[PDB]
Amino acid sequence: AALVVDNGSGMCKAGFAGDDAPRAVFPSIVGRPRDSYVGDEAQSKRGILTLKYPIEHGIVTNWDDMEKIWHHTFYNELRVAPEEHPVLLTEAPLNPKANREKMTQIMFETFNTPAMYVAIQAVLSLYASGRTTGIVMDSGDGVTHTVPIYEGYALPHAILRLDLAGRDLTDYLMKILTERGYSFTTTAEREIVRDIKEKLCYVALDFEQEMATAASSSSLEKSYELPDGQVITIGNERFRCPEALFQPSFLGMESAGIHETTFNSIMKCDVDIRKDLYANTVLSGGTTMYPGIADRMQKEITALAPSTMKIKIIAPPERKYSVWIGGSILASLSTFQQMWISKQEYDESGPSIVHRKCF
Amino acid sequence: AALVVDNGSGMCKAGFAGDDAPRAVFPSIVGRPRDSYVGDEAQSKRGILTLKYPIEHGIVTNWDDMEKIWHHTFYNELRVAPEEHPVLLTEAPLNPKANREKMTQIMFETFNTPAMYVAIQAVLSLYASGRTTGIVMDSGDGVTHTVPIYEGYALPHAILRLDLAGRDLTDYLMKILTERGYSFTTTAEREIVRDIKEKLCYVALDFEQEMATAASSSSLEKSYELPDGQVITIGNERFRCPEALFQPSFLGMESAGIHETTFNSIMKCDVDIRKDLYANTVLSGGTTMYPGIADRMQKEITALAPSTMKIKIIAPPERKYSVWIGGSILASLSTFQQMWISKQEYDESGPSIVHRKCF
Amino acid sequence: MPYEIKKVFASLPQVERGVSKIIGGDPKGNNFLYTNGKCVILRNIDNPALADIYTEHAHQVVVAKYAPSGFYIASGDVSGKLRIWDTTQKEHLLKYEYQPFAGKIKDIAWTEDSKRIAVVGEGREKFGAVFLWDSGSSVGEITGHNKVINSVDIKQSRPYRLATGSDDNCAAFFEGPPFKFKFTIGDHSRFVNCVRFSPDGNRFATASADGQIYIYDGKTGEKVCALGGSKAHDGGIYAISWSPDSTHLLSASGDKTSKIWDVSVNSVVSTFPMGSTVLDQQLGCLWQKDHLLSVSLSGYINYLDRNNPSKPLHVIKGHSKSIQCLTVHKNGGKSYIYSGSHDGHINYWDSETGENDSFAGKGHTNQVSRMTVDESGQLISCSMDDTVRYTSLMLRDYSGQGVVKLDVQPKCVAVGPGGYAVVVCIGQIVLLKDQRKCFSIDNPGYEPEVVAVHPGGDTVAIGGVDGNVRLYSILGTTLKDEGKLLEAKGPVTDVAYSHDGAFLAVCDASKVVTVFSVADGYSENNVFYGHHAKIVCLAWSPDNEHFASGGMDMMVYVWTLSDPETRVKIQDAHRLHHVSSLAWLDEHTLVTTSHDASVKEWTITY
Amino acid sequence: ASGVAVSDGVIKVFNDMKVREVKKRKKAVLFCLSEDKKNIILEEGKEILVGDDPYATFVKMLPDKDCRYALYDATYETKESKKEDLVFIFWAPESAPLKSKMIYASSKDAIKKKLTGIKHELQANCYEEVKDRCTLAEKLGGSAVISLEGKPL
Amino acid sequence: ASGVAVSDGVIKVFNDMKVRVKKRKKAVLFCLSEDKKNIILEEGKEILVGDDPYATFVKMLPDKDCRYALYDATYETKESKKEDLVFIFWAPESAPLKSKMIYASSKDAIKKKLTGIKHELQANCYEEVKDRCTLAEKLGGSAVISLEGKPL
Amino acid sequence: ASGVAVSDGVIKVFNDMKVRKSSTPEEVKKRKKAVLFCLSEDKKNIILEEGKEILVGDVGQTVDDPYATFVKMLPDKDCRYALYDATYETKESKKEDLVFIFWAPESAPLKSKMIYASSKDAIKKKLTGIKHELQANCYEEVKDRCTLAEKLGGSAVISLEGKPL
Ligand SMILES: Nc1ncnc2c1ncn2[C@@H]1O[C@H](COP(=O)(O)OP(=O)(O)O)[C@@H](O)[C@H]1O
Ligand SMILES: Nc1ncnc2c1ncn2[C@@H]1O[C@H](COP(=O)(O)OP(=O)(O)O)[C@@H](O)[C@H]1O
Ligand SMILES: [Mg+2]
Ligand SMILES: [Mg+2]
Repeated sequence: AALVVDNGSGMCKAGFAGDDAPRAVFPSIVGRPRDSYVGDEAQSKRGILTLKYPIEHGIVTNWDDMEKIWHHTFYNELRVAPEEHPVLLTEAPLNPKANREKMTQIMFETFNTPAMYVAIQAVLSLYASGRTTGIVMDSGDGVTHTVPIYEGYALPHAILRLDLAGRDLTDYLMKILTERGYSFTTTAEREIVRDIKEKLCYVALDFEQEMATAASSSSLEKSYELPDGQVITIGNERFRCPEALFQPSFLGMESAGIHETTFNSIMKCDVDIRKDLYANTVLSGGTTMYPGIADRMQKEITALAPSTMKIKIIAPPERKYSVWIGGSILASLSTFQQMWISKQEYDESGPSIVHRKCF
Repeated sequence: AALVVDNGSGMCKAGFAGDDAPRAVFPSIVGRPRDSYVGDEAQSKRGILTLKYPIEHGIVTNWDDMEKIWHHTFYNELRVAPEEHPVLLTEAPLNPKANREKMTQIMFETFNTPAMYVAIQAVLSLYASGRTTGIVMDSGDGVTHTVPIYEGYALPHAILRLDLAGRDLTDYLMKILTERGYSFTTTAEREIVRDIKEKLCYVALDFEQEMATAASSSSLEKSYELPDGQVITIGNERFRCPEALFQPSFLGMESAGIHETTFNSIMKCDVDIRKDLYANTVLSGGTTMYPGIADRMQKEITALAPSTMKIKIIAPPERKYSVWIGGSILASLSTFQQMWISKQEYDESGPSIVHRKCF
Repeated sequence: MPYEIKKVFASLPQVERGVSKIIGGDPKGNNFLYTNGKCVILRNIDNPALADIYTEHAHQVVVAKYAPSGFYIASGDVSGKLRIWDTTQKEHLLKYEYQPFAGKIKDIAWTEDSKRIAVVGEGREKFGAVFLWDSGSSVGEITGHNKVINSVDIKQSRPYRLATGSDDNCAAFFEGPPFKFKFTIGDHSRFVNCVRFSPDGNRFATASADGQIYIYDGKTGEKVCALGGSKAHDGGIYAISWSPDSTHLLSASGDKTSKIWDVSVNSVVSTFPMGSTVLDQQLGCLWQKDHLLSVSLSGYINYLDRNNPSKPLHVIKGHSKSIQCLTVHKNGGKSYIYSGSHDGHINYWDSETGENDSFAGKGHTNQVSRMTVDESGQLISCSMDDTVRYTSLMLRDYSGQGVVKLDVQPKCVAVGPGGYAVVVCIGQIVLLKDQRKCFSIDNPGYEPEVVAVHPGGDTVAIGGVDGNVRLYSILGTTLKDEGKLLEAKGPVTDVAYSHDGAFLAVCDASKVVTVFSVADGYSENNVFYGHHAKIVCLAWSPDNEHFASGGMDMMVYVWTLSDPETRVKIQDAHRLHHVSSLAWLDEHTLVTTSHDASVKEWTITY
Repeated sequence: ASGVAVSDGVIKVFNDMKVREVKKRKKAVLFCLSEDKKNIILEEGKEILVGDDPYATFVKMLPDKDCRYALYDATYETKESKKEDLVFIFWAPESAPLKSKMIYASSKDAIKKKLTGIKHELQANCYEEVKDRCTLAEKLGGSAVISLEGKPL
Repeated sequence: ASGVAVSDGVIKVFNDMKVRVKKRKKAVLFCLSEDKKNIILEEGKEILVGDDPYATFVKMLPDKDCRYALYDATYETKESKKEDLVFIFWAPESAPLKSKMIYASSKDAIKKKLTGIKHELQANCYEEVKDRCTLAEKLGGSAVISLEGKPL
Repeated sequence: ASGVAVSDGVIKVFNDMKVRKSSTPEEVKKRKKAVLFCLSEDKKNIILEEGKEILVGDVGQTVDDPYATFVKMLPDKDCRYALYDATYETKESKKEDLVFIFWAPESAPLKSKMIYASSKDAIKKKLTGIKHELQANCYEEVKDRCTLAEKLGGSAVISLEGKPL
């Protein structure tokens, strides 16, 4: 059996090839005292330690913490020995070649994995959507990537990277929940606010009309039960928190919204392929799971795009783990056994074999 | 005293005739709220406004914004009344005649300048280099132009335009600095990255050899201090950023490099004059100020040139402002006083007078 | 003739780990050829010292192949550009030029009649193209491959057949001309690296990265056998070469050994173990006449010895990386040329016989900036790893020699009598006496670039970016500034005293060579014009009357000191590459090296 | 890349179709994964002969819940000239299972590249996208195309 | 263009030299006026036909300033012996920027005034003017065997 | 926003100082290099200080260092507005720019500091076209000549008022 590991910006998802869903989904953090706690242990260890993200926006910056995260993934989460199972890894778009070779070397030397493979998250999501040409809007925990792919080739000159993702939405929800009188400052309260965001937040098709309706009635209010039994009420903050995706000025950021970033990335491509990109906009990532996000994205892009063009936004129900699921399919195929990078090939061609076998 | 204004794609340089250096050099941007901030004022407000380039590739696109930029130049930068000083302007190569007429109309009607003159930037650089026949590679902020000039007459059929310029180099450095963990996203940080590019970047004579030697080179590593006191460290990215000039594939572009564009422009001329163009290649513009760009350009052009041909890349020390300085001398000459388009000549002849006096 | 090429010390093939290297052989069996950077090297197989270099590609040449008639060679670069050029004349005039596809070219094959060329690689919209040599019109279509094609071969006997091996673990078989797809063989499980038809055409063998070699019939494409039974090699085979009699096969693999197989009986005839390190992996092989060549990962070319498999007959060494420094030394009755490249490798070549070798042991790890020889028969080399190494020139062994560590990266080094060395670092001047640091001139008020020591060991001339040469005196263990400022026309790039110490020659970036006469108060003696680009190297002839300067104009000028108006013009001594360094073997021989990793000698006649 | 191997019959069929007896030439053909899902084989009973509206009877041949590859010899009449060109059609309906969609999408390049010379690709993800003649005309020649399959657009 | 007007002396000299002995001039130097408004003839910067002329003409050119020059080049080929006028624009790199700009921007006026000239030499450093290969190439395309008598 | 209006004299002086119109050499010496604005006795308008100004003609003949004397004119117990025509020189250009200085020492009374800080935005907005602003709250912050250089261009400024740093 092969292992499929998706290294997200804030959440790492590991599982076995052929499974419908990843077995372990845990935060991609490393905590050190203000010895070293990785994953859910760091969250459940009080605020006596500082948290660091080896992957903060898709690109690995601290490899020493990444080795710890992968060790925790293999031994504590998956509970398997990496030396006996081939591992399929996913890399963010526009990943430097040096990071790819370092990942291959770490897998083949530190963990002694018998076989290894690297895939791009955006192309995996596009393939899982049943498409080869289109634009993938992968909005994760710490980074949002708009990747236009034409016939299976991502266009590096038009891939756009946005620092707006679910982490900033959770922080904004924490900030705006204090207006009602609810104090959420600790990490334990941060997880509660994250759960509230995942369970009660939705994207409004028209922000101003929804705000007026919320201010003129109480039909939008919802009740959430805290772990200690207290019940809190939330109103307009249900749609104000995800609205920062389309209006980043709510968080004081310069960059445009996800719809405008998608439009800019589409307009940076050739004119002949813009029509195909407009009609094949695929959403992926945990952040794109807000109800009503597809309709709002379609409306905003249609406003931005020329009238004659046709806008179609793809929101598959499995898009939250579409990066992993497709990989779990790809590594489960009987014909993929020959596509693995064997350890014999590694200690015959160096880390550069990843550029020839994969990519 | 006459005024000399050089309108670039990214920076506008204004000063007085007879001066060694331009008095004001400010970004050629116009900002409007997300009432109207022009130039550096737009840079100091950042996210509250959207920035736009009226001149984005040497050619004027938004005349309304260029009017405000010229007003800012005359009143806020030069701090003089335009109606009392003759103004010498510079126009990009392959500038449409309609743009020339619009410019000479705006100067005489909107600002009531007593006199006006238009000159080609490439011919001004070539004259400032002490030459009348040769090919000028004017690499600016947002555009690069290869202009072959024979006997003071630019050849319109052989002028080549490449969209690769200093703006793309700044964006490339901005992108590759995130691989080290540094977060550069905002407009204000873009100027910091531009300063890093201007101060610490250099062109390597041999790119693969430079990579091979720089792995263990103790002098490659450099440190830069941010305005807020933070210190960033830059290594091989010093020579990777300008390498995109000769290898556009680093940006994902399919276009040719500056050396190949220069060779293509040379090959588009008559065989009789190709020798002079090869022997009189003149570098100009801010982008061509990287240390070691002349040697690299010579080495790359020699490969494409025939076996028996003399390649001489001219890199005068003042090539950064050679367009302006060449103008500043030209307007300061007493004998030039008869070459000014007087307002009376404009009234008798109309906007077409520039087609005769300024050629 | 003012100048004549005498000897060419060819560069080693440019090899990359895990990538097969293709070595071509002529039908006449005289020169075998390979590629390095922008150069195509034709090395004489019988005498590797004799060689020729063709440098006309604007990109990195991947593969070159002789035509079956032996008159033309087709070479392709990474840009998809293919050049067919004549070989009978030393000019190598270009005959035809094509761009079959916009992508890397991997292999080239010719037909028996030598009028059709098949070029394979990885294009934007196609993976191969076979076309007439004189018109470029397609005479077939190469289809059936969805990945890069690494090799191609064409049957040399009627009926014509074509075989391609690619990275989709499959080999396509076509019949023609016109070449049409016949079928795809998918026996291999990894990248198919080399596919070669036998010289008689009766059989063809495909080798892959899975350690298996498959022999198929040359006419029908049906499988005949598998070499070695279960497997042929313990690692990926990168190249194979059929014997001229077409019954034996020579295979080179990544498991650090080569093998000779008897194809007809499926038995291994010979096994040559090449080593036990990563650099000993074999990436290319060739069987021409009785010569068996195997190219290691380090670039060395081993002549395999059938009688003694453990020890090859010859190990042709050299530089596979750009040579940065060059010097000469007369040891005993023979002159050696020592060249240092940017990988830290220092190689010595015999001036007359051309035999070359390398210092034993482990030495420099980065670019060797400069090298020189003192009076005690020691090579002093300053390199980019902040080290100055004193290596004894008679033991030729790196272990047990002198190493001096500098806190700043050195850029130039010069030596003089009395065990005195002056090392210029980045913004610092350091003096070494008896392999010990004893004086530093840190913060000298300028940026030193080059250093020269007077033959008397008393005066040191140091150049700077400002264009001024400053004079120092080595008194005791210190340098005293003499307050003398010789003026040049631009940033000084090299300074060199005369062998007798009567003249100091300074070259700058202003394309001017200024010679000052030491005898009369270091006053200017002459100025030499003629360079049209930045001057990079300068050397003094032993007769103390001529001196040779090489520049970035790809030009070398031999100047006569007495008459500045008379000069010897060596135009394009190394094509497309400026001369990195040069020296003088005697009063009539000039040795020049460049970034093409090649060393050349020129006989100069005045 | 899933790693499936394209059968030689597909390449031979494409080679015959690309060049231009008439009653036996193929106007459309369907490709599909084998039962063991390791070969892109030809569908035996799903093809259209030239001698035998062809686009309508080609579209209805596509399954409603499975992905397929197709090669349609689309003919059209532009203003300046009349031309016939092959189109590679990737039919991936949204109602298809996730595994089939992923395997067909990841292995599309393995068959597309083996058929060198193809220049038009139509990715149909729904029945409306494949029944629509205007998008096929735009893919073929854009605004230059005025009539497709012998009928006005 | 700078608009500097060329004096009638220059055009008279060019015209009488063009029409084809000791009084005749082989080469002549043109300089800029002190007022910087006219192209004038420098006093002691002429070579008489009756009086190697090219080497002396090269030494005659200033090192730190720009000049114009008219040279009656004499090149002999295998077919015949041809004498033709050439215009030389001496603009050394060491010259001040003002002089280089003024001389370059006011070259089209003087050259167009001297109608009937074909060969133009543009020397920006001593190496471009001291040698004879480029001048011979300008005079004749792959046909010049020697120039001014001295063999090439 | 204290609502204090800017008197027409201050606006006229700023307009004359910003734009340099062609004039006789005797009229150039009448230009203002540094000027000081204060509050009216009724604290309703921003009037111009009578004797607290420096002329361009006085620079070089009587005033050796314009900046030192300008700092000397600043009161040590009261808040003022100042307009200084700084002529500096960087590595690439020689610039002449207006600097708005808000002098507010800690020893000044609280009322004056509050009124001057609250009304600074209105007068700054009315003085359109000024980019540099120097906020000085102590004598050490404005006496030195390096603070003005840092505010103007930063470390790129190599000369100030015709003298090296
Ligand atoms: N149902 C949901 N609705 C809204 N947001 C969600 C939902 N599920 C997860 N998220 C958010 O998605 C973020 C990360 O999802 P994911 O795409 O896995 O990130 P990454 O791509 O970095 O692994 C989390 O911060 C979480 O808050
Ligand atoms: N010293 C330098 N080194 C490298 N690049 C520079 C330097 N100075 C300026 N530049 C670049 O030159 C660009 C603009 O120069 P310029 O030629 O004035 O552009 P334009 O003429 O189009 O306005 C800027 O984007 C800047 O990045
Ligand atoms: Mg993700
Ligand atoms: Mg410009």
